[PDB]
Amino acid sequence: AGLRKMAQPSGVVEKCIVRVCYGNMALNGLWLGDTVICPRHVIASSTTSTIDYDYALSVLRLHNFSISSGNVFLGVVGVTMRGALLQIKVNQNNVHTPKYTYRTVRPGESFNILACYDGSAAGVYGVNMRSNYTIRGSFINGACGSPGYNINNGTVEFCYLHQLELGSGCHVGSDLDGVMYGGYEDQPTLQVEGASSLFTENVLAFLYAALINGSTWWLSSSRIAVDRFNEWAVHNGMTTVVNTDCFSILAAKTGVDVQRLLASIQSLHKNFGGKQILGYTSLTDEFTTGEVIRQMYGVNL
Amino acid sequence: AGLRKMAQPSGVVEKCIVRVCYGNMALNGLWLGDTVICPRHVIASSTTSTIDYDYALSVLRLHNFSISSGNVFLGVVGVTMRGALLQIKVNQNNVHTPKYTYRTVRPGESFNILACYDGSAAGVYGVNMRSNYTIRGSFINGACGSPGYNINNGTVEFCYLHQLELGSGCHVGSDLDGVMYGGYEDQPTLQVEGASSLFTENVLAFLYAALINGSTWWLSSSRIAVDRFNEWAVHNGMTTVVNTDCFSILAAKTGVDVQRLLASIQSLHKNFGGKQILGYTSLTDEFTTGEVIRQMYGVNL
Repeated sequence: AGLRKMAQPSGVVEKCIVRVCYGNMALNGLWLGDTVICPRHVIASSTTSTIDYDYALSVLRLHNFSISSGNVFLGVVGVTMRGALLQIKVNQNNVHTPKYTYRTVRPGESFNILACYDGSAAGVYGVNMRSNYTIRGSFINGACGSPGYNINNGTVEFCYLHQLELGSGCHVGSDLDGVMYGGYEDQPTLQVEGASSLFTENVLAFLYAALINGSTWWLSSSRIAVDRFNEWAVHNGMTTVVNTDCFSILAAKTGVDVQRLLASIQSLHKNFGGKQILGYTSLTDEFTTGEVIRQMYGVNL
Repeated sequence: AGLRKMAQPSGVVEKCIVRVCYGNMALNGLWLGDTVICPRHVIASSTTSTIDYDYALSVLRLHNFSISSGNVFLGVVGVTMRGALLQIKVNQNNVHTPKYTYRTVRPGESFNILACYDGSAAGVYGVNMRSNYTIRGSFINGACGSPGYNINNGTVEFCYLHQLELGSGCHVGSDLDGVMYGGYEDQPTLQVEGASSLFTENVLAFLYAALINGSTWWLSSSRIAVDRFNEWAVHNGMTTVVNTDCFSILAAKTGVDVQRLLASIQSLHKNFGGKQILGYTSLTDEFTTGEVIRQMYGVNL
């Protein structure tokens, strides 16, 4: 029973976390093999309304870098830059490097955040990439470099390195190829979050978990076809539906089709009335179909 | 910015999880030093029905215990029962045993759950102890023995060992001294759940966090005396507030007093009804004042 936004265990990722310092900057890096990865703004000036990374790199001294894993200092061999990241060759292999890949997360997808400060993990929590390519994180100053990832068995799948905070307080990172998510800039300017929509396919996922837990009071007696819901969605701040059938298992075990849930969704936005749905905004899109199926039955999506 | 129900990093605890098998039956155990601690229904009848634990115990053989830390089977030298736990002595001292301690949590306090299956960590998430000594967790079959803990500056503070799920989906565990939270029984017996009530203290903490984060639609134009609130609260499944102190810093920074928040809580109770507070269900009481101060300012108590 139960449904929790959870993280997967952080042990394997905690071992790769390092403290990178340069000039007036300190943040967190990822140490994999003999390369250390961190946000390039570690080499910026903290006082300019603007960062000239080209300048900053041109005039860089390797002996101004302070990088550590625990109390052990790693020696800087040299630096390369890619997108919003530095890739720092160091003189030591991290023996604790797990098997890993890189992936860029798509909107509506979940992953873990390991929130780091001074090169060590402080908290771990699950998030979901929003349609405006931000996440609703929890971060205070010094968090830059905090990694996001999923663990697929197996392999650590890195998807996020924490870069900045928008004016609304939601946050943005880059993938590990250095591409900023949503096209934002790694500049100290206060940038702005664009319009987002509840990710409908995840709302559906959430409803099924709720039925399965005996949350029923919201359940509509009526039903509504998929595209006719879609035309309502695009002008009601909710995303359209494409994955027809990742709900087959759920629909079958509840005997509640998708159209019925779509009807319930439409009813639920116009608000109430009653209260709880396990919790949970009543209408959250933080849970993917994969997640829900897993906490319901413990199975590879 | 941001507020997230998170977990502390689980690395130090993951290396203490083991598979505990008597026969026959299977669950998770905690391997500290040369002791394995696990729930005692591991020896109990494979589910039909009630457990005469003295009978089960008198008849027990140590070699009917297979205990695997991942790959290695541990060898059982002896066993002692404490409340609803078994403490099993083994051949070897868990090399990675952290500095630890036991503590029993009070209703309305938060801690971490490390959800284990087959003797190893699969998920981690933060919870808060409800006033009827249960927690709203996320477990499915195989989860018994999953530890709950707080990490206080290096020291792992063990406060919870998962024992059972009630008819409601509530979860019940014992402290690491074998004491069943809330007086429940580690029995396959039909069992009832006490009446709970939201911790107003925690709700306040949350609402103050919302303000600090510039979520301010929900905020009342009105005040209500603390006394008057307390009268209403006991008819509406909310705890009374009797100490104002722990909100001074927050009232300071926002300029907004608790009596104004109290009026807001009443108003939100008769629902709201359009959309989120920091991502949640208008209200939640899963956050303490300490939790909130911590994620806002990175500072304790």
